[PDB]
Amino acid sequence: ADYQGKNVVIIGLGLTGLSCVDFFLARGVTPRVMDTRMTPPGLDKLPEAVERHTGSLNDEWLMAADLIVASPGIALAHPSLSAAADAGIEIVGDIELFCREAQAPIVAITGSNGKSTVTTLVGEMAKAAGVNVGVGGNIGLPALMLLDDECELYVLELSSFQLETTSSLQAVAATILNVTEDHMDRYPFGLQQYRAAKLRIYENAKVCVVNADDALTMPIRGADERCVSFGVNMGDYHLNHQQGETWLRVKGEKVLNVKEMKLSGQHNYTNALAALALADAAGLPRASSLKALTTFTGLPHRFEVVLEHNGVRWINDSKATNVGSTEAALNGLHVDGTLHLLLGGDGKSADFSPLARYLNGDNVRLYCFGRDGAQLAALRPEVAEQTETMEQAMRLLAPRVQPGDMVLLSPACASLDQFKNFEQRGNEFARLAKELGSH
Ligand SMILES: N#Cc1ccc(COc2ccc3cc(S(=O)(=O)N[C@H](CCC(=O)O)C(=O)O)ccc3c2)cc1
Repeated sequence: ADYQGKNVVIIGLGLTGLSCVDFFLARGVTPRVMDTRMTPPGLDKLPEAVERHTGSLNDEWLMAADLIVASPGIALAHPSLSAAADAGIEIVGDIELFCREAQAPIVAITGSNGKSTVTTLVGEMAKAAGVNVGVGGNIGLPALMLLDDECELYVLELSSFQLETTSSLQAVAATILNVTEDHMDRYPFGLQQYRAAKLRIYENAKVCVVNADDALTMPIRGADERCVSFGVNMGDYHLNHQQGETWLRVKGEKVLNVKEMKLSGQHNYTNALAALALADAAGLPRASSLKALTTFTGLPHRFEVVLEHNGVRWINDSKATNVGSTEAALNGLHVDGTLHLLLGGDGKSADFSPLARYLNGDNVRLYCFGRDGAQLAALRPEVAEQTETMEQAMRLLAPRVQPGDMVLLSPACASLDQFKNFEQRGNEFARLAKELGSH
């Protein structure tokens, strides 16, 4: 692709938007930037020679554009963007720009849950092989910041939103890990429209890695010649359980006793399987890939023990931004005393009902907050309190905490109504836990 002399409009700043700005300037192209937010993140970082329009979209700029570069945080269905598409004006995102330039193979990962963990694992598998790997996308650095002629492999986490604006990805190995209800605020044609966005990841992929336990991860035409599967009891990559032990297996052969992993739990074992299938498809040596599985400690905010003190475990699962993720935390959860469960934020129009089956019995307490606090409290009103903020909920629950209890932030919602991102929510939980969890 060659952008010289084009009128380029970037919609949405933030770090993604900033990386797009830098991309064009380095190529001799001065883009214009707009954002519906008055003072979007990164505005103060925007170069002075870059024209900007904030507080609304500017239709004069949009209709004048030769290329529109849309942040994943703006819907293609926005009437302004829809009008531009109707006019035949080309719309792409940062991942599309990246794919057109990348000079190494790309492993591409998406799905409702597990995508950051699997992305990070594949990165570690590549690092263990002594491969110069760039890992990022929807996790870590925006993809464009990874572009380097000396990179030998890219491992990208791709959101459904990023995939909607991407057309030139030809992944060496691509997966949809699972599809459970999420982002319904952005998909008014429901679960299958959300699924369709993720299914794009398989277009022109050399190998497709599918979840044998989740039909929605299969291409519409069905699994094909390119399709490798992982699963619990079935799949090319699967689990073998015995007395008190679990093994990772590939086509019948044992490859790893999971006692050697630092991660635990079934969902992390299938994450390990998915990462191994991707790593194998990418040509990484099996031995170094297995070594990576034994060294990886997990990501922050992902069922992370932030304080274990006075017989109480305080767990930061702020990365649980949907119902499926909170389910993964609650399913098979052992608690000696009472579970003090923090739920809330922007629920993105999700049906929270599937959580109700995990909240029976006398040893559960719910502390519900943020935009959708009331809908979460309604799961079991008799054991629920509602506050405005997570801090209020923590100061409410802390006096009730007894030795043997668990305090679990696993909110099933986005943080964006009250926080910058789920990382900030997790960090604040950790700060408050340390204050409240000690005399
Ligand atoms: N014009 C314009 C314009 C452009 C961009 C924005 C930025 O807003 C977002 C940017 C990136 C986003 C990414 C996502 S996401 O869905 O990929 N990730 C969130 C993370 C939520 C959290 O961190 O708590 C989620 O899973 O719900 C959601 C909303 C996002 C909103 C506002 C206005």
